[PDB]
Amino acid sequence: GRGAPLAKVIFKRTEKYGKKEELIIASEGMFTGQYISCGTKAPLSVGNILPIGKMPEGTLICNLEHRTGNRGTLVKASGCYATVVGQSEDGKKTKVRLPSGAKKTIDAKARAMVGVVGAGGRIDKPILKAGVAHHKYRVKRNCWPKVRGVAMNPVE
Amino acid sequence: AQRVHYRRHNHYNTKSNKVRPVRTPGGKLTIHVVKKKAGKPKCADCKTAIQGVKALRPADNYRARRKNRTVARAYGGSICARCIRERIMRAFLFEEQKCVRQVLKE
Amino acid sequence: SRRTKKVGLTGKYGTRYGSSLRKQIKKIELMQHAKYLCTFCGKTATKRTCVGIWKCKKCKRKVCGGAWSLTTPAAVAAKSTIIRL
Amino acid sequence: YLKCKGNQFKNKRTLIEAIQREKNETLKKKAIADQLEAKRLKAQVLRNKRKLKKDKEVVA
Amino acid sequence: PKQITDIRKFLKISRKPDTTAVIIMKKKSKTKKNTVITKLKLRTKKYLYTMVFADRKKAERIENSLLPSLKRIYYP
RNA sequence: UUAUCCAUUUAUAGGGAUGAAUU
RNA sequence: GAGAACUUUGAAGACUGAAGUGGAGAAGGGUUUCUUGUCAACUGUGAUUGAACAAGAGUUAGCCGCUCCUAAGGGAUAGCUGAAAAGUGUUUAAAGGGGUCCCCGUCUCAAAAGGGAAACAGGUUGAUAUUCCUGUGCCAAUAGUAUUAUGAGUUAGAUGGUAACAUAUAUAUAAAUGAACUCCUUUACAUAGGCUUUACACUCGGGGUGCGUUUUCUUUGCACUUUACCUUUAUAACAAACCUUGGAAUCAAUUUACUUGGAGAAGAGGUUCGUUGAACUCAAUUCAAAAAUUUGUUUUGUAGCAAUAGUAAUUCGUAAUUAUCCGAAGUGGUAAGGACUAUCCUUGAAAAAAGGAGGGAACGGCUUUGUGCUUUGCUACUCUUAAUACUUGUAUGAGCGUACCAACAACCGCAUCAGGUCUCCAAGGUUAACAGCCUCUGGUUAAAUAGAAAAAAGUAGGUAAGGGAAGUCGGCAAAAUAGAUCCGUAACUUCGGGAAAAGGAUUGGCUCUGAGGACAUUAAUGUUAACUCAGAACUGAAACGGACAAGGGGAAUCCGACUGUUUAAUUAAAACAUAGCAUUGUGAAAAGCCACAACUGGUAUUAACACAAUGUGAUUUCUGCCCAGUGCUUUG
RNA sequence: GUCUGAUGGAGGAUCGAGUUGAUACUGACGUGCAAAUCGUUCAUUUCAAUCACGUUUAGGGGCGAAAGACUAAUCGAAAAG
Ligand SMILES: [Mg+2]
Ligand SMILES: [Mg+2]
Ligand SMILES: [Mg+2]
Ligand SMILES: [Mg+2]
Ligand SMILES: [Mg+2]
Ligand SMILES: [Mg+2]
Ligand SMILES: [Mg+2]
Ligand SMILES: [Mg+2]
Ligand SMILES: [Mg+2]
Ligand SMILES: [Mg+2]
Ligand SMILES: [Mg+2]
Ligand SMILES: [Mg+2]
Ligand SMILES: [Mg+2]
Ligand SMILES: [Mg+2]
Ligand SMILES: [Mg+2]
Ligand SMILES: [Mg+2]
Ligand SMILES: [Mg+2]
Ligand SMILES: [Mg+2]
Ligand SMILES: [Mg+2]
Ligand SMILES: [Mg+2]
Ligand SMILES: [Mg+2]
Ligand SMILES: [Mg+2]
Ligand SMILES: [Mg+2]
Ligand SMILES: [Mg+2]
Ligand SMILES: [Mg+2]
Ligand SMILES: [Mg+2]
Ligand SMILES: [Mg+2]
Ligand SMILES: [Mg+2]
Ligand SMILES: [Mg+2]
Ligand SMILES: [Mg+2]
Ligand SMILES: [Mg+2]
Ligand SMILES: [Mg+2]
Ligand SMILES: [Mg+2]
Ligand SMILES: [Mg+2]
Ligand SMILES: [Mg+2]
Ligand SMILES: [Mg+2]
Ligand SMILES: [Mg+2]
Ligand SMILES: [Mg+2]
Ligand SMILES: [Mg+2]
Ligand SMILES: [Mg+2]
Ligand SMILES: [Zn+2]
Ligand SMILES: [Zn+2]
Repeated sequence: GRGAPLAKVIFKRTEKYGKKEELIIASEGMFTGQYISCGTKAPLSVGNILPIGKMPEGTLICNLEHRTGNRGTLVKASGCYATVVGQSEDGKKTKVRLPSGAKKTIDAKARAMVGVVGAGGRIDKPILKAGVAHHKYRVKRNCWPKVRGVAMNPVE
Repeated sequence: AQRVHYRRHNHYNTKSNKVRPVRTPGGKLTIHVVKKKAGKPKCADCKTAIQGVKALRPADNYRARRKNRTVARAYGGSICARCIRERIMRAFLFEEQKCVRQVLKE
Repeated sequence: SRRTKKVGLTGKYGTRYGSSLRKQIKKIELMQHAKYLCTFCGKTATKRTCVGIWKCKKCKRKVCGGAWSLTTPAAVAAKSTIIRL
Repeated sequence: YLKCKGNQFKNKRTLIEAIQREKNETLKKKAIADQLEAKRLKAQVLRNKRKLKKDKEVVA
Repeated sequence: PKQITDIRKFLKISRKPDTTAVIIMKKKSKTKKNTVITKLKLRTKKYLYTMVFADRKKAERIENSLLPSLKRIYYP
């Protein structure tokens, strides 16, 4: 149902012997066989997951938490990114610019991924056929086709 | 020409109900149901077929000979030879690199 | 011989949908169906498998890219910025 | 092989004739070239040995 | 059903506890006159064992030299 | 901040400096 | 038989025509099934018939199914709401269960087309059959103690190959140690296009056997000539992947198309899987050619099953013999597998269950003091398959379905109603054709009636001199055209079309000529196919896609861009939808839109390239002026 | 950069049996074979395609490519008491 692709990434259990699985929205540039590093001290590189309070101004981020520990809610659709615009002088606060253009202040300990969401540019191809849109919404929900209001009776 | 009919319970043309005609000594045509093909077992790293083992449905695998399910190396019928060669090289060479990097501190 | 003067690839759409829409389709599908350089193995054998996945026919590495091309300028610029620093 | 894939011969007989023609021509041309180069290489041994023969007299 | 070609192995089976009968089939060959082809079959608990004899004299010698507690069956 | 409300988890370390990893 | 157009038998003339009133199942029916009897009523005419009426019978499973698994989903538990009735279903349950004390962790139902231990042939009844009979196989299970036998291992766990990998053949390839913990594989997956292989099907020419025609002709026309599961079936042969040597531009290999290579190509030699299931002298036999393995054959075998069964014939008395069952090829209808290429803003289930590997816990037999840390002591010990005695509750295979119809009178429509109703098999001729027409196997010749006569009028058809829409609101109805091959095709156009535009010529039969392959001996010689395509001469009451089958065309105007959808039973359209264009709301568990009595929910497995609410309706070219009125919205 | 021949097999491409429907005769029938059938003619067949079984939505409510259509011969508000 989703436009963007998903990465399947394997971490090694630290409190027991074993391996564990995660599914994560992938940023444009990731490849199979790559190592990514997540944490408050990870370096600044595409694909790593860092707290937003350790990123310089201008960095493009995605897959962001609007609260710490949230596990990511904001920048998720294909081709979308945000921008770090300002840092508080006493820490504790970070300012970003959301894809819609709004500006929003977040706790400076929240996490995000470096880079932009993959598969960007998919609203530039004309759909061009009714059947293509029949196949598009066939895997989303029952919202198509649409009859307009002026073509009905007053009861409804 | 002689014409045939299903002999078992299933009377539809599904994947588990495929059909083969055969001539009997009495002189008539009859139908026998055919087993499904089985996928080949695959390498745990590169998802390629494992050489030296048979492809059986698990019921037939359960009652098969011991030697027909394995190969004699360090990872047997689970990882192919190329992958094992690379694994051994990575292990030894990276241990050497760590060893030389450590003593480099002084 | 040359079988077509203008439409080239979009000759499968016949006379439908209007000429400018077919022109935009042609521009997009030239990019979508091309072959790209695999920087890992050196051969030019990378082709799209789904709306955001690209796979090399030789070494079989999978790369996440754009929708109609392997790379997009907005990601190229951000990556170059970070590498410069 | 590439000629046959490109629809130059409609038959087996025509292909046999065409290959015989090409083979005879490429044989004749090479036969000429080798006799020419064999003539050329012969003149050098005089050109090489007269050199040192003159050098043994005028120079040393 | 299984086939045996080695007469020593055929004789070993003939003396085992759960061998219950022998079958003697006599048949004329098809290519020519009389070659009285003979087949000897042993009935064990699990399989029949068939050996094919092209020589009538050898077959005749082998069958009477069998243990006298095996029931005998003649189809032709 | 203790009433009240929300979030995450296996409620798993008090604050700073494309191999293997368990008895 | 009291009584036969519609009961039975024989002979005729015909139909169905494999897309069958032919065979086999599901839903629904429930004894309509079988044998015997029989006619008050019914079987819209008759009736001795019958699915009517009466009396008795008939359905046999370890291997066909259910039963087990999970799906879209249903019902419950804890808690929370509500007077309850009821609504929700982890939302803070000491949840239950499983691996020996610790771990894991709600329960239960939902598929007779999805996943899934295991069987074949012949015979047999009035009525059942992969279920009964005969013969030959397979799967699952099988406790403790001993005793014998089979085989392997150290005198605490075996070998070969440079490698890819290989090895247990005992009645039976049964044994190659391996605890906690951890990772992976099978089950397991879409559509389109062509190429290739095997089996079933159909056909041609030889041999044998029986039958038919025979005024004339016909070395003639027809029928039969068979072979199952199972033995890891052994081997042979093919697409593919991989290994060893080798070291590539004058690039090469190669497919219908493709596609590959210093990340190691061609050439040469090997390993494995899949397909398939006696192929290849395959196996057993020495006539022989070096042994501490080579040849044509001495010769057999349908490889075992297997001829003892089946089929087609000829004889012998009121149950027996005998003979055959074998040589070489074509066509491509159906099914499955293989290696590939292409398409998606579409990427095409899960679980019971089974397998593989990493790691290295534990480890003589004996009987002994001390207590698992001792010993003095001897050398058989550990696994593995099979059989037999004894001890134990009685130590192999549970329960349910199975007759018959499936529409033609057994189902639904008030009925023995021209309606409706889901799957599988599929011969010959003519043909592009599973179309139309005729035929062989199988089925039938019956329909709420029959005989005679034959005018008006009707209904379903056919033909018509001369004219050719003058008829009528209106060319409504009918007629004319049609298959292939060879020529020739305008305006306009979004350059793709229009287009089968419009138009023109040909087509039978018979006798000939020419062109398209393979194989093995030497540019010569022979052996052999299979359907197509060109040309010529003759011929006939000028006919030839001879029946069947099968577009009328042109010049313009209006509407909708196109494929698609709609008022079941008076309206199929210019109506709805659609891609494209524009506007509006919303940065989230204190948000937008919507459900609910309350508790709580949907979008949401979501996050502005997103979700929600409207209008217009492809492309091209455009989209002017008005904020006074009514709405909506912003500041205090 | 442009011309000619072959190969190749795209498309909500074309014709057309079956299947799925219902344009015309304003044909038959209209005490019907039938409370919607019969005959000829017509539309549709690779996709917004067709069919079966299972399952979800219940009355001032549901479902609707929209006709006030359909919800068991009953719908501008079903059936039973
Ligand atoms: Mg309306
Ligand atoms: Mg093996
Ligand atoms: Mg009657
Ligand atoms: Mg007829
Ligand atoms: Mg007929
Ligand atoms: Mg037909
Ligand atoms: Mg009866
Ligand atoms: Mg009777
Ligand atoms: Mg009567
Ligand atoms: Mg009765
Ligand atoms: Mg079964
Ligand atoms: Mg469920
Ligand atoms: Mg169940
Ligand atoms: Mg099933
Ligand atoms: Mg019967
Ligand atoms: Mg056989
Ligand atoms: Mg039965
Ligand atoms: Mg039956
Ligand atoms: Mg009724
Ligand atoms: Mg009827
Ligand atoms: Mg009738
Ligand atoms: Mg009349
Ligand atoms: Mg006439
Ligand atoms: Mg006239
Ligand atoms: Mg007039
Ligand atoms: Mg008039
Ligand atoms: Mg007309
Ligand atoms: Mg025109
Ligand atoms: Mg229209
Ligand atoms: Mg239409
Ligand atoms: Mg109507
Ligand atoms: Mg109508
Ligand atoms: Mg409209
Ligand atoms: Mg729209
Ligand atoms: Mg318009
Ligand atoms: Mg105003
Ligand atoms: Mg079409
Ligand atoms: Mg009609
Ligand atoms: Mg009428
Ligand atoms: Mg109205
Ligand atoms: Zn591998
Ligand atoms: Zn690559």
